Amino acid sequence: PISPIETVPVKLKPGMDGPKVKQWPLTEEKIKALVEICTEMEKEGKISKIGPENPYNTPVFAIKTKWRKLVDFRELNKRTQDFWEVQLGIPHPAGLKKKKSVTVLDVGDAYFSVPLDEDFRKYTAFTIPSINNETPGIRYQYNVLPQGWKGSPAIFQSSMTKILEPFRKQNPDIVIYQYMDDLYVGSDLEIGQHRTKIEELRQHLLRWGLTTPDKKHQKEPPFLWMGYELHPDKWTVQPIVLPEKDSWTVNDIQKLVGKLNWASQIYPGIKVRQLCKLLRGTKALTEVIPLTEEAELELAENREILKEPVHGVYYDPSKDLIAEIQKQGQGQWTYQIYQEPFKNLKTGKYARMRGAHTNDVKQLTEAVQKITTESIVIWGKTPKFKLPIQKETWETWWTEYWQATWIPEWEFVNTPPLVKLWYQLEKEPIVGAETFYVDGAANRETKLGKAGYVTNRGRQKVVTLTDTTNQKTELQAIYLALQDSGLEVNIVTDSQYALGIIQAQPDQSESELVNQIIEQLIKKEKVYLAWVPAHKGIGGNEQVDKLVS
Amino acid sequence: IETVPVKLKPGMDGPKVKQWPLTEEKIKALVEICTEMEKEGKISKIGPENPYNTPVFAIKSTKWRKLVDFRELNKRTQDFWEVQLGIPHPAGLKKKKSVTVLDVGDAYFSVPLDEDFRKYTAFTIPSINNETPGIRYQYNVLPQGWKGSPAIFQSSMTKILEPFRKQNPDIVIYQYMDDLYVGSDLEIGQHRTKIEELRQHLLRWGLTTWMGYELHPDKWTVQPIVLPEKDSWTVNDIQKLVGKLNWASQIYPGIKVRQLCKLLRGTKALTEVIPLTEEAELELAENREILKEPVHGVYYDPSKDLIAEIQKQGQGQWTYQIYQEPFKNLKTGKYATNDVKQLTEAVQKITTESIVIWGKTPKFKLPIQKETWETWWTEYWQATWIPEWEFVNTPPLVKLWYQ
Ligand SMILES: CN(C)c1c(Oc2cc(Cl)cc(C#N)c2)cc(CC(=O)N2CCc3ccccc3C2)[nH]c1=O
Repeated sequence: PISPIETVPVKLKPGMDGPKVKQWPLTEEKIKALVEICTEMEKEGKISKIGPENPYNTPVFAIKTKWRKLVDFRELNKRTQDFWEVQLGIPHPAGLKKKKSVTVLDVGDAYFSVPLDEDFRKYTAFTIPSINNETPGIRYQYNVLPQGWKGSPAIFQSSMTKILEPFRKQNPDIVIYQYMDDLYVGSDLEIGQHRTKIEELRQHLLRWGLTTPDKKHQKEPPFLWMGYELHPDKWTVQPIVLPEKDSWTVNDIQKLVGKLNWASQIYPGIKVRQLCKLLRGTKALTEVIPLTEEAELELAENREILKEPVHGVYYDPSKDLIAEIQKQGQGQWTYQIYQEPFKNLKTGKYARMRGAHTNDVKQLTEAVQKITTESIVIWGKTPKFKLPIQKETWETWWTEYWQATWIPEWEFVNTPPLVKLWYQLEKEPIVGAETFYVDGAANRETKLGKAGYVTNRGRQKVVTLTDTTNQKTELQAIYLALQDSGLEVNIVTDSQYALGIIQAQPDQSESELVNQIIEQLIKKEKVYLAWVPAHKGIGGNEQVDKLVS
Repeated sequence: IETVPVKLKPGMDGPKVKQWPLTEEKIKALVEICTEMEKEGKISKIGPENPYNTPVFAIKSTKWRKLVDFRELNKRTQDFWEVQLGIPHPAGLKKKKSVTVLDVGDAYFSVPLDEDFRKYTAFTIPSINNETPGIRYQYNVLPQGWKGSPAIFQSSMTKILEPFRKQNPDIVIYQYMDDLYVGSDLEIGQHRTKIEELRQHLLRWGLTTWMGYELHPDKWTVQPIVLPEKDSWTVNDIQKLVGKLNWASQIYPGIKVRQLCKLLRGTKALTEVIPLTEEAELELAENREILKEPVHGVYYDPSKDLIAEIQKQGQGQWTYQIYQEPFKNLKTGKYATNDVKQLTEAVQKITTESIVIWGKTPKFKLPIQKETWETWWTEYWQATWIPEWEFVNTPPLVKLWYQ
């Protein structure tokens, strides 16, 4: 059919006119097939013949043992207006409420069963060329949504929505989800009453020109949909085979990481970090990359996790969400969401370096934030969190930190590793403690660093770095003061850069130098860090500036 | 009442802003609201032929309320609401003894909106877990939150206020978006009485309308840069005091440092107490005086954008600075249960003040993660507008320089 639904009005892009694309001379087989296909369509009202007056043209092509018409809507797609996006996101199985019965109904010839805006149809004109373009080709234009046209997905979805709107209003008891050609109808009605409700839907659809599959042709659960399996009272990702290979190409590892990322949705403790590190630099797609030992260790552990299958449960809106997070290796985090203890709705992981230097407390918050956003998307509410950090540790951190950090209801859960601050810079200068005035200076052109220091106990020192920036020298300067020093120490610098880094209590960093400084900072008992303006004539800073310059 | 033609300029399109995920209670609140507004004719459902979008949120009392983020549309409609139909800002408002802020956004629902402009006002109520395509609407009347709404409505506004203004010519009313700012030198009982009378004016014409009852602009002052008055001075204390003053000299004309540097002579212990010289005490008190006064040389430029920087001082304490050219402060200040809740109150306080003082809101440099703020800001937000914001790392030195 073609839905009675009123057409959606379509414009071109304001300062543009529809396509005048030359039709290529086609082969006889193709010229023959098109005509045959066009006649069959024409008689169903999908297309209509048109006069030579209409100046618009789009290429048509034929390709195979059925023949298929392929219309090249590229020029029209450039010239047709932008539309609203189809969906803001795709649903997650974890977010689905549990229903007694659910059925899948796919619309037959979805786009072709929906009318195009009368005023726009002229722009959809195409020409079946005569054999060796001797004579005027046969000229058609679409009355319905063309295949491969920019607006077909949106207008279809939009049309379908208006068509369901009444049925939804009449039947709030029933739940429907639209996804492309498909409809998924669910209810808590006893199986007999469902079939009827489906029947009057199928009818209601046909009343509006939308054909659906007979009860005998409807698919049965599990529903293989978008890489998931949706069973009567559980869901899971579709089966994951980790290729058993002697040599791993870049391509193989990419397909593995992708597969592991997908699996991490319901399989806990999935890790990808060491597999990702292999992909760094840029190699050939086919290039064989030798697996490091830690890569080999992750792969094995992942193979253990996948050995037995795991399922996720569906969402019950009258229970609370609970999110648990565990640390597992620096940077790497894993979470589980459930409502009833350990019947997981879903799983996941977080393992990105937001910035250059960070600590476990900062990363736990970023993880929590990421999980909070995800829950709001999926369930429209935030979970109760169960976190591997002491309230007192958190209390200490957020208050002293300059950024505004906040997180919703959470409780501590003793699931080692426990998140902790691995050092605590002092609030006051340390009496009976050496005061190191550090400084650095890299000659811009030669890049010859001269990191060094001066102390109030008399000591001086200047090493020579090579090919370093001023940032490195000022930081190497600080590493020296920590190296050549007691368990207590006071360090004066004129580098806000270094101060900023270290005042954040980082326990993790990309820079080699910074991790060296962290090592020292953990080993110390008391460290106090102060800043001064450079070149302003300060007792100590000016002295270090001398031997550094 | 027929519609005023509205324009975008020739070379920029409408807003295509993503809708931020909302909690279920807000989504439910939003559909009830939007059902009423469709029945009442204020908005109409739209198809996918409208490619524009503007975010919407729910806020509060226990009354839910619809907030639409028109920051992009306002940005793209700048010529219309600022040059063509601009509302001038009265410099007197800041001088007044008390200033009450009244919500007048209901006024805009009576005036219809330019038929050819309505497409640019499209918004989406999203679905939980993306179950549905989400409910798409657009405005038929003037929308609250758009800067064109008062720009168009001001002619009707003047009529409403004309009698009150005639009868009260030492009270100053100012429209900024959905709010009227009403300032008098009257005593508070009379001020409040005069507000209640203004409500009745607006109640005819159909408008039933970080901050106390009222603001008090005349009592606003610069939070001076705190130079400590210490009994005893260590080397650290001087170093702290020098950095303070060093950076203050880049803002204030004639801040001197010389004397205190000489005290930091060679390479001393930070712990070490040090005797205070005479000229050091002189310069110190002379700097103190300078910091009490406003910055000489800095003036508001209407062409340039205002910018607000905020620092967390711990213990529910927040400092802030408004300026246009970096570190040339037109105003600085302070604000006294959780981090985001406070930050959002602070932003609202600072914005209100910015409007009263300059008739513009500042682009905020917020000390927070983009996603944390975006998840939570609506939870405690009570304003009808939304200022521009970006997300920043606080340089911990500047946090210290403002107490
Ligand atoms: C109607 N609707 C949106 C809906 C479901 O339908 C869907 C939803 C989505 Cl995103 C994809 C598919 C496919 N392809 C089916 C499934 C469930 C999960 C569920 O309750 N199930 C899973 C399938 C099923 C099948 C038969 C009997 C019971 C159940 C119970 N819950 C629902 O509310």
